[PDB]
Amino acid sequence: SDQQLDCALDLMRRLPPQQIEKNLSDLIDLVPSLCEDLLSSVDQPLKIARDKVVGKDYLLCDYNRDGDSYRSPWSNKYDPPLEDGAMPSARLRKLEVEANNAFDQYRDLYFEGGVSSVYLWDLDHGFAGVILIKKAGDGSKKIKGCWDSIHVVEVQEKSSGRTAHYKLTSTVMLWLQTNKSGSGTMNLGGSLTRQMEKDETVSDCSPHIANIGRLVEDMENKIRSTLNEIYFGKTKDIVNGLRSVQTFADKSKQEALKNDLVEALKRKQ
Amino acid sequence: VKRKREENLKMVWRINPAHRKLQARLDQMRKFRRQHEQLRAVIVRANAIEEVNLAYENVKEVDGLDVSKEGTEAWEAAMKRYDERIDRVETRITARLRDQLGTAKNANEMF
Amino acid sequence: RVSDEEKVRIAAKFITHAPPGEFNEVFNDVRLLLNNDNLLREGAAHAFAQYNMDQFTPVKIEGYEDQVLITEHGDLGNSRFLDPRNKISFKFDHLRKEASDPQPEEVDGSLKSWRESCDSALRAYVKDHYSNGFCTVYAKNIDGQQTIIACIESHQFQPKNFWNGRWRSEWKFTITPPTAQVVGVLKIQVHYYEDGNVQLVSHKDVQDSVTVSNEAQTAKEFIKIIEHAENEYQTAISENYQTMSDTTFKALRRQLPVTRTKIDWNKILSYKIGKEMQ
Repeated sequence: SDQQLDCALDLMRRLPPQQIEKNLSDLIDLVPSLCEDLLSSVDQPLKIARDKVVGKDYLLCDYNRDGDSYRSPWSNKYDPPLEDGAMPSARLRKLEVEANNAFDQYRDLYFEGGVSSVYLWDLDHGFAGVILIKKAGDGSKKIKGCWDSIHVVEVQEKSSGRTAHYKLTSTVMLWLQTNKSGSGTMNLGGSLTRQMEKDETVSDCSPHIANIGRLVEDMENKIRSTLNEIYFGKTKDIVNGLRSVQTFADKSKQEALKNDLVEALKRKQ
Repeated sequence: VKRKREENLKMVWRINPAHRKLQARLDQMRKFRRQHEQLRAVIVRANAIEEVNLAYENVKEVDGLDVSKEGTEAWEAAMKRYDERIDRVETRITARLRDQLGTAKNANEMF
Repeated sequence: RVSDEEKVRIAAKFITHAPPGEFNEVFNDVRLLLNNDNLLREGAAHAFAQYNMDQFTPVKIEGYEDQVLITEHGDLGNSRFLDPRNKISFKFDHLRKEASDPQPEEVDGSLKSWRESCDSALRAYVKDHYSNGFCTVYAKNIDGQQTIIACIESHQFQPKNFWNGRWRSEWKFTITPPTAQVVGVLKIQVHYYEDGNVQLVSHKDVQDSVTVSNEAQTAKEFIKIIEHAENEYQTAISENYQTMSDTTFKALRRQLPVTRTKIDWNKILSYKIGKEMQ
């Protein structure tokens, strides 16, 4: 159980997540005793959601879901239609519409597609929510993937002195299904996981949503930078290190003379 | 309130009527006539009879349309006066009743 | 009650899809999930066999010490492999390198002499030019055609920083006199997992044809072609990384706004910038 849970963690840590559902099926058909909180630890992909009473696309996640009834922020309704419509602050619901609107604009600014959905609620002093951006590898390019931006906005909204607190949890899945002739059958990708906090004296001109877009974008940039740098160069490091295109019988003597230069440095120091 | 389903609500129910203050003097009248009923049922087994009479007179017929303002304010002191007529009578009965009944001749005399 | 037969395909899928280096440890973890070796070995034996045959699993007999690779051209199926250079038949375990009883077999053996110098020059270049790049050229005279089988493995498995990566490639110089063919397939499987998933998988499979001359000409010819194609595609991969930074990222996640400079969130909060002009 517990040791099996650790095995499943290392499993998922090393399993190819393009088979999350089939790998999860292997996990259930292998250990159904630990079928309790599978997706609590195991990271899930995103799910399409189209409203029908309104007719607008939204997303399917954890907090919008009520048992099996997902909340539609277009109609603020639980699907399958239930009278169990436990909905949060209506004012914040409209503010959420504005937030998701701005973020749909934002995804149309940096992504031009996909769906953004920050499903929030209303806790005691603060609350939390989830940032959801579903944008797979578009058919416009044979290079594909599955962009899933799942983030947790954790607003520890204080009261005295118009201040509040923020905490961002992050993860963005995406593949690199680049199978061009020059790329052969290149495929790479994954997701990261980071966090950050904030203690802002939140005014009215810069709301919580503004902070969200700001630091979230900043985080995304850090992620993108980390990917592009560390992981790409890392892979290339391993490539050129293992399979090199460098003829030896030269580097030894040249570095030997360089060491002689270091000797000369020591001759004066 | 629960079917509204708006947000985290802070409504604290405040329930308090105005007939409570009137009920207070009425409860004093309850206990007054109650213990006075006990008094007229006790005074048989004799000056205490007339004492309870005059006390009940001077305290019941000064009710003043039983308004709780003067009820509490001054009729509470009038009830205290009634307690002193009654309290004194009870103490006297207890003191001499103890000394006499505790000095019975025999068991039959005790009966 | 789940049927444990499903777990056979579960662990088989786990074994086959396991990247090199990340196989025995999590495989034992899969056993911990199963708590049985018999149930595991119901299909894990065949899974071990094929998973090692295709992944170019390093094997090394003490009599030759060429660091041969687990494939099908030495294999017999009875945990007994054969030398692609001196045709010794020898038992060989698979959860470890327990090999014994060398038995030099016999075949047409002409092609063996050809692949001797072919693999000699090839292996010389591969050793003196690739760090962990090491090859093994199997040989088989099937269907009246000699087969030069080049198998290259290259890895560095030190996951202390949660990283692994391995290169494998098989190139066949199908000696079909007069015009032999240059057939071949690559194999890439790199993986990093310190806070982020990295699953690099790629290949290239091509084939050409040219008329047989002798041993040296065809040796340097075939190896030179594969050599340049690999270096060429390695350079292409470097450029693919260059195509990532500019195209791929901005093809999905752009870096700048439409004005390409900043984002005024309060301007999004209000003003209605002119959404009713045109």
